[PDB]
Amino acid sequence: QYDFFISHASEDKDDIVRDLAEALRNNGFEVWYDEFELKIGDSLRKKIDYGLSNANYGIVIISPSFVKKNWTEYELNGMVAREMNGHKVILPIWHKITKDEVLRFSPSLADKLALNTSIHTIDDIVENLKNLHHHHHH
Amino acid sequence: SQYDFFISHASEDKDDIVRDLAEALRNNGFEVWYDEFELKIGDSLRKKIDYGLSNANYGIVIISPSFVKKNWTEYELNGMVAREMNGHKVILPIWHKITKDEVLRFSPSLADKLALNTSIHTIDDIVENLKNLHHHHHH
Repeated sequence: QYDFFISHASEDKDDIVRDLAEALRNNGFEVWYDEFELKIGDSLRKKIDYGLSNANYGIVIISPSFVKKNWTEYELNGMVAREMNGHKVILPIWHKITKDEVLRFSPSLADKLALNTSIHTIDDIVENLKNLHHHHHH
Repeated sequence: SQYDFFISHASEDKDDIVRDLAEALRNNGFEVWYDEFELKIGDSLRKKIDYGLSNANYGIVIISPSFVKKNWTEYELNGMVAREMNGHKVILPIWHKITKDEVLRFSPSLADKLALNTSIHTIDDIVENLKNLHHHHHH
């Protein structure tokens, strides 16, 4: 049982996904991601289910490559609503995306709490995820 | 011949955000100039801005990865963002599909400078901001 998995479209794997995983590991956390890549066809709920069974939290990278998979509102609302051990466990991070793109392809996400790599450095993101982990697992 | 806005940009952004923002501003009654403001390595940011302001009220600059990876110097970027005309700041940066880490790596002086951001602001939000600004100074 580990700390975070990172679900992502393939286009984000070698850049923000790898960099975020590295930074979390350098902060004592166990983080995996490769098998949580989402390809056209893959089931978002199944991927999240596999991840949350092994890890405390799922990070989901909300990039254009992600939202253009045309997930349904239910798929997306269920994702952000997931709870485990008595708290929210899915952490969306907007990445190289416009609000207009979110509203076009994934409008249910437009209002849901998320980090945003245009506003938050990797260090800022790590500090936020640390604080959450500390508040829940100690 | 006068325009309300000119839009400076890297070529990578021309057919996407630049065209979309220009179209929305134009639909909302503004005159927008952007065909002469593609930026490339070796261009003088100061001379390009001088030229845009010679026939436009405001310059918009698209702060995307393609823009910042042209490696502008701090003096060039500080001079751009601080540019005033008729007693007020006239260069309007808009961050677009960029990370804060990329800004700190390639253009760190921009990290603390006031800007719109297309991950936070829809094109309609941007147009509303620019409409209110332009009206205040040019009605």
